[PDB]
Amino acid sequence: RPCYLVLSSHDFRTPRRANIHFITDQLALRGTTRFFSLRYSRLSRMKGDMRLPLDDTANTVVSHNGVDCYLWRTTVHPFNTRRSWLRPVEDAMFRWYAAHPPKQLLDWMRESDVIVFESGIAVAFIELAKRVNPAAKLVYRASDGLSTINVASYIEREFDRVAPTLDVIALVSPAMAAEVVSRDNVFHVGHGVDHNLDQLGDPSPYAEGIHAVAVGSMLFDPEFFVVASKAFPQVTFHVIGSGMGRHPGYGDNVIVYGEMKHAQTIGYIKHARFGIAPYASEQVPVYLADSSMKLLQYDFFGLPAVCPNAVVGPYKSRFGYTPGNADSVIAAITQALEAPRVRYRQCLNWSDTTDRVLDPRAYPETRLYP
Ligand SMILES: O=c1ccn([C@@H]2O[C@H](COP(=O)(O)OP(=O)(O)O)[C@@H](O)[C@H]2O)c(=O)[nH]1
Repeated sequence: RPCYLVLSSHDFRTPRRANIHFITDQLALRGTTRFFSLRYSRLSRMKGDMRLPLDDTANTVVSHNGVDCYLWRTTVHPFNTRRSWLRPVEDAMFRWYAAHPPKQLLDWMRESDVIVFESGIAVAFIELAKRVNPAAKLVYRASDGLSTINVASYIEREFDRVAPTLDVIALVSPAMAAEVVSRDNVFHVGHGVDHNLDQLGDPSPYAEGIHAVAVGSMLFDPEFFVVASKAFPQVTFHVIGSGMGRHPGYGDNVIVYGEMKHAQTIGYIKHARFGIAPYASEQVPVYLADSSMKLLQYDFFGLPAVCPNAVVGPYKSRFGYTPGNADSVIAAITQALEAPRVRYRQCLNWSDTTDRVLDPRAYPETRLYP
């Protein structure tokens, strides 16, 4: 119809939408779309899974925004124990998990024309997909490098083993290609933006003054704002969906917002003087410069950005600092305040991105290899 199946450790029903959600929306426009949510177990209650609100729907198909969703809940799920001595039990758990898919996965695999595997646990199901439906186009979407999200050795090995057999390896960033053991099926397809951004970004949420925006909780560093708010009393810092509340070190020029619907964030981005990607750590992959969603959204608007030096990457209008280093935070902001707004980055919309995720060979510029 084309029929799509997405395998991911996300669930489609989560309010926090990631890249795979935006792709899945596009898929849902193109045909019947299923989103099979992995790495969820009774153990998932021990540490604190964001999909727990969905638990009473586990192991059943739920429709959500035109997508058939299934949160697979096993008793235990396989994971990186991060103990090299536990690797043989890890491998056993992974093999077991992969050997016991629910019939619902098998049926959906069979019904699909296209199966999209997100980087991560979905790797464990690539071989299975090929056995169930060798006609399905198998599309790996590398939202992350495997080693960065620190998958179990099993997943890395399995990915290396099956990578050549994928129809598509769609890397968010060319920087991910070094750890992908395949070539001819490896493509660059960065994150999309909504087709709509410029419309969403009006009207302005801001009154007079200088407004800085940060959106998102990834590695959120409150210390950035502690320093920045003190150093720039004339700047209002709009801290949206940081995943935490009003840190006691924030000055009064910091406005802390709860989670905001993506569409509503856009005005705050479009009309800001500069944006901030306050990653607490520089222990981040080189690709984060490319794969950062907030930074892409700032870039869409040409919004000058302040971010750690490690995610400035190959980009203009990004002013790097060292986390924990007040002077560098201050120096970066001073620069971002004076930076012109220029749309340097070409940002395909989600539909055009999905086109390329699905059929990168039709868009030969996506090729990462001869
Ligand atoms: O309240 C919020 C916070 C997050 N975001 C969006 O969530 C995405 C991912 O944020 P995150 O910090 O997790 O990742 P990053 O942008 O740094 O990759 C970005 O598109 C933000 O626009 C949002 O729409 N509302």
